[PDB]
Amino acid sequence: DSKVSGNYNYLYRLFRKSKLKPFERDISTEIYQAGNKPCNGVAGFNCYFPLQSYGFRPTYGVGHQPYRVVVLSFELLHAPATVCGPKKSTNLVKNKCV
Amino acid sequence: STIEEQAKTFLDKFNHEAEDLFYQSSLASWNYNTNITEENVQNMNNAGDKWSAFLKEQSTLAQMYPLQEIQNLTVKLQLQALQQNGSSVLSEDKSKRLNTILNTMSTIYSTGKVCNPDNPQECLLLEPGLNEIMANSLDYNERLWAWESWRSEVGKQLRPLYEEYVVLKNEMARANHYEDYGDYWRGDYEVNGVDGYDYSRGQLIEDVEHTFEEIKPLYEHLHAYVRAKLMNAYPSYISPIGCLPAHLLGDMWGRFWTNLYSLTVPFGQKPNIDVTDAMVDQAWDAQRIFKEAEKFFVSVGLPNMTQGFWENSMLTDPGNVQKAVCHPTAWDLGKGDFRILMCTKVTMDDFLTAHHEMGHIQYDMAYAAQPFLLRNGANEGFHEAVGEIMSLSAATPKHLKSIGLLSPDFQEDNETEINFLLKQALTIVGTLPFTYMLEKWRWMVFKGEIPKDQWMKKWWEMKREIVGVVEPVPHDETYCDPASLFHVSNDYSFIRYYTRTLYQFQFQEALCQAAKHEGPLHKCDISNSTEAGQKLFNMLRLGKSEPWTLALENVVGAKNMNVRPLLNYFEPLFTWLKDQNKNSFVGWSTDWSPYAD
Ligand SMILES: *[C@@H]1O[C@H](CO)[C@@H](O[C@@H]2O[C@H](CO)[C@@H](O)[C@H](O)[C@H]2NC(C)=O)[C@H](O)[C@H]1NC(C)=O
Ligand SMILES: *[C@@H]1O[C@H](CO)[C@@H](O[C@@H]2O[C@H](CO)[C@@H](O)[C@H](O)[C@H]2NC(C)=O)[C@H](O)[C@H]1NC(C)=O
Ligand SMILES: *[C@@H]1O[C@H](CO)[C@@H](O[C@@H]2O[C@H](CO)[C@@H](O)[C@H](O)[C@H]2NC(C)=O)[C@H](O)[C@H]1NC(C)=O
Ligand SMILES: *[C@@H]1O[C@H](CO)[C@@H](O[C@@H]2O[C@H](CO)[C@@H](O)[C@H](O)[C@H]2NC(C)=O)[C@H](O)[C@H]1NC(C)=O
Ligand SMILES: *[C@@H]1O[C@H](CO)[C@@H](O[C@@H]2O[C@H](CO)[C@@H](O)[C@H](O)[C@H]2NC(C)=O)[C@H](O)[C@H]1NC(C)=O
Ligand SMILES: *[C@@H]1O[C@H](CO)[C@@H](O)[C@H](O)[C@H]1NC(C)=O
Repeated sequence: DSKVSGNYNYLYRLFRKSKLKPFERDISTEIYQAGNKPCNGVAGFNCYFPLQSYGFRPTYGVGHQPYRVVVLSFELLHAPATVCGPKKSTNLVKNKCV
Repeated sequence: STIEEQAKTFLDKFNHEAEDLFYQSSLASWNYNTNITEENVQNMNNAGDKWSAFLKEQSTLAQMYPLQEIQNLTVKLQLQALQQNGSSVLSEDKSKRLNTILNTMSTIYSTGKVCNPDNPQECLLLEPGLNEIMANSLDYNERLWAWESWRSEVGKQLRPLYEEYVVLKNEMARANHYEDYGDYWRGDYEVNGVDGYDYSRGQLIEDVEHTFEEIKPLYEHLHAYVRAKLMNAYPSYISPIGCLPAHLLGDMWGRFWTNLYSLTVPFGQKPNIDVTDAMVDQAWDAQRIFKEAEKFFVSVGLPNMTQGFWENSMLTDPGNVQKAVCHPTAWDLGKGDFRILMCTKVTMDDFLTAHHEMGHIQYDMAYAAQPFLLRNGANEGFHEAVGEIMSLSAATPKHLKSIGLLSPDFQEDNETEINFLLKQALTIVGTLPFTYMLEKWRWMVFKGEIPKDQWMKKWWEMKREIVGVVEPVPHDETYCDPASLFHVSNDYSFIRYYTRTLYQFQFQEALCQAAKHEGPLHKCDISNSTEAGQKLFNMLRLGKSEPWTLALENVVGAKNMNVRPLLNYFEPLFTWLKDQNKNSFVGWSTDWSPYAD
């Protein structure tokens, strides 16, 4: 995920009015207003674009290099029989009290 | 919202964009410095101009947050570091004229040529040849010629430029509420509103003048010893009760006395430790040196090297054709990218320079978590002191014979210890009067206490009185001997070299008591002790977050700079010199001059 010259295709938000709620997603790109004056949809003084971006380069240190994250989350609402793991059965014998 | 939460939100965006742009510019600069071509010179200049334009725009944007309503001192430190106009408070005409005279003065210093009276087609620059005559020659007349001609041909060109530079710089500094340019320079040591760690700008002068009053009894005995030793190389040219002629001191200005060692060696039949044949005979290369340095640093409890340091650094001179400035520097490109650029041979001075530069690398690795603007030393004297104590500790016979470079027994004698202490005194002690006197002259000139028709008079009166050296030829007000030094004609402050020399020995004595050393101070090795490492790391990790009077206290235990550790370091040499000057005359008289006869 890193290119010499900069991989500017990975964004992240750093300005928001309030903290996110668990498992909430926000993809809006409206202009954050830091002061008390409206700016009506144009950056400038006290109004910032909310999305920054990682300029990934291969000559970075561990801690500034890209890491791929996958989060698995399990769900038990009410269903009787659902996705479950694999088992391995036993051989079937005959002519013996088993 | 007030006005303090908006400054924080501004500082966030600034930090993110500034870090990105600075990494780009530093990568361009490195790519040029390690591989000199023509397109690299422009690929680097574009990034430099982009960075400077971004910095200027953000600096004019940061003015809209008044510094009176900020209560956090970290936010206030960052804003005050970003709000300073510096230049650009002058008109356009005045700024252009100032940059013009700066470039002219630098060019005159760099390309000035002086040649022979008997062969006018043999002209010598300073760098290749004048400070090679002044370093190696033992001819009185040739040294006199090289000393006089450099100041009479190139120094006289710098006077009408320096006179205008002073005025323009004072005008720039007074528009920033600073009273003069010298106060602007002293403003690096200022601390405001910490309630116990404050520091004025006029307090630096008092501190410097009170610490210099205690180095005089050691410098006087060193001066008398060097004088009695020079009265054998140049008989019938030095007076046993007078000052020293300025052209016999070892280099063009007399900044270091280190080249007088062959003349003033105490016991010249005892060669001092130099493990260079053992390195070559044990098959050491440029990587073994840096592995040993990294091992020394990890011994006290400090981290390894970042694994991007071994792949990206340039530790040897690139062979085929890859023209590169071979000057040891530690690079801090940002974003976790630490590199060292140096072209090492297999010697002992390179073995010590490795430790010196890895000290800088460790200091940079320490404070890498601070905000972008708070990533530096506590003041201008901290980084080089931290780098210098490492080469102090790595060069002792105790350390060298634990590596394997000295024979396992190697009984030491006191004569070689005196040799070593004297060789160290010619570089460390011989430069403090020079530095103090030069910066004092510049301060008094910027302040206006020396009118422009008494510059050379006061220069040479102070050189006779404080330093104890006399000129061999009179100099009227058409000369400029200060401007003939690099730091004066190139607009650099000079007091960092004085405070660094004191912080260095304060740090070393503070770290030698945590390692539980017992002998004299010049024998201390802080390796294998994790308490000294922790004391040092407690200061390395701060950066410019806290006042320098606090960062100093975290290692030493005091708030102000002290000179007693230096005299403690040089005590044995002091006793030896005190016994060697029994029939000499300690001191000098400001009346004798080499021409007044
Ligand atoms: C040093 O810089 C020069 C010029 O910038 C490089 O020379 C060329 O670089 C391009 C870059 O892709 C190569 O495609 C060419 O093959 C290079 N030509 C030659 C004659 O070298 C040079 O590669 C740089 N050196 C290093 C070690 O990066
Ligand atoms: C404003 O000042 C407070 C303390 O006066 C700072 O709080 C510190 O914040 C850092 C990280 O943000 C923590 O590691 C410290 O433990 C905090 N200190 C205290 C005493 O709580 C705060 O960081 C300052 N504002 C900014 C933007 O840095
Ligand atoms: C930096 O320079 C500016 C002018 O170049 C100084 O003047 C102030 O600039 C701000 C921003 O435009 C104005 O709001 C003020 O009215 C100006 N005059 C003042 C404050 O008297 C500014 O003072 C300088 N700042 C510093 C810290 O030196
Ligand atoms: C730091 O401590 C280590 C560990 O004791 C020292 O290394 C040992 O030194 C002894 C004495 O010569 C040897 O017998 C061992 O073989 C060494 N062990 C290792 C793993 O190297 C080291 O010499 C000490 N360093 C300093 C500078 O005193
Ligand atoms: C190095 O140490 C030796 C021995 O400790 C010193 O030699 C003695 O010096 C004293 C002082 O004058 C004399 O009284 C003794 O007679 C000396 N010993 C002998 C065997 O003659 C020597 O002076 C010391 N050198 C330095 C430079 O300190
Ligand atoms: C440093 O690196 C060496 C490998 O050369 C490793 O064995 C050691 O554990 C490392 N030490 C630290 C403190 O990272």
